Amino acid sequence: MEAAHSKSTEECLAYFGVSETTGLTPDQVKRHLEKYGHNELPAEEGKSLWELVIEQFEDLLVRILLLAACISFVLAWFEEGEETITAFVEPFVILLILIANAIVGVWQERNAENAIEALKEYEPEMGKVYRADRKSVQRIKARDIVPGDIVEVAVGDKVPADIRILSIKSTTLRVDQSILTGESVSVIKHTEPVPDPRAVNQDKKNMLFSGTNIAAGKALGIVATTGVSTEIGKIRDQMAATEQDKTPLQQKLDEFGEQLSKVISLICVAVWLINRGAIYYFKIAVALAVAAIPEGLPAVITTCLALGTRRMAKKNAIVRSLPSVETLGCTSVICSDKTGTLTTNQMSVCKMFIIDKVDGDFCSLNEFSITGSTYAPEGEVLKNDKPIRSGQFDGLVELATICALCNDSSLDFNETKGVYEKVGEATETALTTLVEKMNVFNTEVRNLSKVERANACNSVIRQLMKKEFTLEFSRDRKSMSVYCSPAKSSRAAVGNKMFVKGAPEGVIDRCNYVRVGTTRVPMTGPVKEKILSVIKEWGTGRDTLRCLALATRDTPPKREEMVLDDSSRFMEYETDLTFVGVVGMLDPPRKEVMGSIQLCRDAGIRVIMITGDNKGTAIAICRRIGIFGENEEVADRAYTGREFDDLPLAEQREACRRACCFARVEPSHKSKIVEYLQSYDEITAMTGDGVNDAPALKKAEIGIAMGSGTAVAKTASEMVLADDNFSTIVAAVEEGRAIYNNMKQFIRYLISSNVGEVVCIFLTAALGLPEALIPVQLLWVNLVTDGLPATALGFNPPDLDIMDRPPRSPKEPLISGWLFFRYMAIGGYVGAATVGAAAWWFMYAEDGPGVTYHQLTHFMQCTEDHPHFEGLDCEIFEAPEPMTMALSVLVTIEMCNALNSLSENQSLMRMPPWVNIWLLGSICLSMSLHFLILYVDPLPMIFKLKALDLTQWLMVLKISLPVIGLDEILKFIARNYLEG
Ligand SMILES: CC(=O)C1=C(O)N2[C@H](C1=O)[C@H]1c3c[nH]c4cccc(c34)C[C@H]1C2(C)C
Ligand SMILES: [Mg+2]
Ligand code: NA
Repeated sequence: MEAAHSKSTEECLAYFGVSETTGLTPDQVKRHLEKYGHNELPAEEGKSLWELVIEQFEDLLVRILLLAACISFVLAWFEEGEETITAFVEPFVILLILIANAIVGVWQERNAENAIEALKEYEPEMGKVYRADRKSVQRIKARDIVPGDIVEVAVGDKVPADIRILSIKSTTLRVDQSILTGESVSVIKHTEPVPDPRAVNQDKKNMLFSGTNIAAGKALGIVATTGVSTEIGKIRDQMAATEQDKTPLQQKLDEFGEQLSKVISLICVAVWLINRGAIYYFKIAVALAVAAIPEGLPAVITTCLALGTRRMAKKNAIVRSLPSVETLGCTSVICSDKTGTLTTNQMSVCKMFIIDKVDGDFCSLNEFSITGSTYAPEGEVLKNDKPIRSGQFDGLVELATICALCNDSSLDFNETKGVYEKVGEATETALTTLVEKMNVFNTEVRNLSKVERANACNSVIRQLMKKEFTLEFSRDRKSMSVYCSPAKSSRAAVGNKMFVKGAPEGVIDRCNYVRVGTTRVPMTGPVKEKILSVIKEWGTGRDTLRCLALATRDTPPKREEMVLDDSSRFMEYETDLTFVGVVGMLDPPRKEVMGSIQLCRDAGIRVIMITGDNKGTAIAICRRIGIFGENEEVADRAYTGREFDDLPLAEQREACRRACCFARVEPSHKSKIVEYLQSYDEITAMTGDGVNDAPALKKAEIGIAMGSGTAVAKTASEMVLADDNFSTIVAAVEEGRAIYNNMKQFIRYLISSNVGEVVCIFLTAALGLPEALIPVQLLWVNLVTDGLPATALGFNPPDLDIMDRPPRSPKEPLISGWLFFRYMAIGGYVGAATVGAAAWWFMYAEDGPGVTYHQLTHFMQCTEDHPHFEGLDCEIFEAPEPMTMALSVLVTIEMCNALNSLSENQSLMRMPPWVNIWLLGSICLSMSLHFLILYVDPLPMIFKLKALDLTQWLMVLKISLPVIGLDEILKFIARNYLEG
């Protein structure tokens, strides 16, 4: 049944044709079970590290290396009757590299624990129904509940399905809807229809929502919807939105990988358009692929990311997904939940007042303030910002007495967590904490164990008066009371009191006196007017507190005369009251939240509050934390979920750009707001702690959960602030930007090597030259000998002005303009210095001089034309030395390039090459690995190399060194005649 909240109880009963007193027949159940299915959310699996690996080869860049590996495997099989001992190394290294990258890519996006499994934790396994075949309440599996049957819920129950309330059997039914609202405050349900067909969960006080729980009361209802058609079902559908997405940097990478693939298959149409019977293509096409691809990038990327995570862990931020450690770096909008995120989610009494003195039209109040933002009994009472003893004011003694006695909650020290927690409602525990701070009888608490300290002062008060019974809360009275007698008195004794608490208006009207110290005087208009004026100010400004009036009936009726089983009589028992005091409470901001907001603003980041709580307290908090100015007007800048649902699509979309405060919202509203923000192509984050935050946390580019929040929120996030420090979000942005800067410079360095290896192989094929470099070599170059210095570049002490500019545009490309022209040209000098030396050992070299008129081009004719312009041998092109001189030049050039990459524009004259010790130590590790291929006996075979002379290396150290000057020329023109 749709819109059950908008219908009446009989209308709902009619709709399914059941009686409140027999329920469905097993016939009706079978039919409904068939038509609607079972009462449960479908599980979401999460794929396996098989088809996750399969999805690794799913992109074009590695689709190239897999195709190439097969062609390389064909080349390794059809080997001549020569070096067949280890010619398969080429294809088998590539194939290992692919699987090695495949495993590295999956592992960084970790965590097998499911968000939906955590969500089904809110499904009860058992439910309670009245069905036709039995008189007594049946207890069946919750998954067998069907729309239409009569369900019963009571104290401590998880609600089994979305239910329309039929009759409430207690004086009140109190509900905890925090999974839909993020607020623990118990909600007071009724049975009257809620006409508005677009009412929001908070407005549907005649409904029970599945997965929520019963704080107090007993109720009977009819099931409206089950399974996936519930409010928690909506949350679930948005968790299954596994529409495979990636971070803004990964997309830039994927796009860069797609631009790089349209280079390889563009040089193949270039190579082909220069000229069995074609083994020359499938030999050099493989060399083109291996060359262009900077394989090992993942390794050096992963590492950069890995050290960011590990660095972030020391700041108490746990990054559940490696790439996300950078995301906040380029975030323009941070959406944030309020309760438990921006605030502590610990209701606190921050102000209170009693009457000072009364005189005709003059009335003055003793106002006090109370510090402490937690449930811990630590804090102090101040008058005019100076400390006082609460026990000196008799009115505060009664204030505490009322708060301690008119209370069904208490405080508990959790020894495993080392913190104080509530037991019962937050608003009542605030009263418990208040009473322990006040300590109005000067009980000695300094030396109590923390567990005894929790309720010490409340216990003292409980020793003085015996609570005989509570006139529980009722809707028509908006207040509650407790009937108490002086302990150590007889049933008959006078001195009984009623202690009342409730909504200021109603309570105050039922007062005929005001307490002054231990005296009492008539309530008058001027006195009432004074009281009401401060209650009004306290609950509307930037205070906007929640105020309770506290009163006592000095002469309550005799127990006997009071009829307890009839609550409509409770109001009149609570009359002829004496006003005592007011308390004002709010759930307070975390102390570091304000600072964090300002620093984000300074980094050009927007902060938006999206909360299930109410607009008035949403706005007040926004002012406290700096999202709004204290006096700034916000009519068009703050909205409720329902106001938002009234705006047409375009207006809603614009609202997300204009507004900063969204209140009384539903889980879907949060993801909708994030969705809109993303339609302006803004990189947006979400911060939260509740189940109601999950949808939004998932849809964001990065979801950030609070350490002390819910498991659902945590499993939907990529980052958890274990200690609940909002400051860490600022530090996260800094680290995130440092990461992007690192990648920006080590991609330049590696691709520089890559473009050089491409041009080299484009010349040893268009100039018909002898094989300059081989695939087998390049794989060791790009993964091991180039990877190390690239990984060493990540040990850069970050820029000191990285947090002062705004976030980079999403459309801003990794490398473009001058940087392309830069590495593109360096990739040309390398592509000609490796070709040069490989040809130079064949000409101007004494250890094998060929025809020095460029007649090296013809290697086509060895035994084919030996009587031609020859002079000597045949097996001299496949010599190790040309490849050795080509390799050693490639390697040595990049070692300078590594020293060149220490700065983007500052010269090595102005920035010493001994800044990074990890880089220098990496060049040694590169060298001692490069010379390890030469001297170590079994290695020089596969990589076909041989060590050189003192002069041989001196020609290397003369064709590589003048790369510094080439880059220096690019540095001068950039820093001067370009910009700056
Ligand atoms: C099998 C496997 O998991 C993978 C790989 O083995 N890789 C990456 C890759 O995803 C490849 C890649 C995708 N997009 C880009 C952009 C830039 C560079 C690269 C890539 C290198 C590719 C490689 C080989 C590192
Ligand atoms: Mg919250
Ligand atoms: Na996401």
